[PDB]
Amino acid sequence: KDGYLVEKTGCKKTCYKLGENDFCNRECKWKHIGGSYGYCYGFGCYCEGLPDSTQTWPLPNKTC
Repeated sequence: KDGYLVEKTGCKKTCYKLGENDFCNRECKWKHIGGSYGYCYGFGCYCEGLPDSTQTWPLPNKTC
């Protein structure tokens, strides 16, 4: 259960803070709450612990 965060257009969310990136925690802790771990990895928001039911990048076959 590990994916990235999407956006209105579906574009991921690059960040300038690797590791425990609160900015990613507050952004990941938005829709749904099943998520348990939200940190950045590779200059990108990454959430871990949320089932596919939640929203996560890459979005469906339709890119951003």
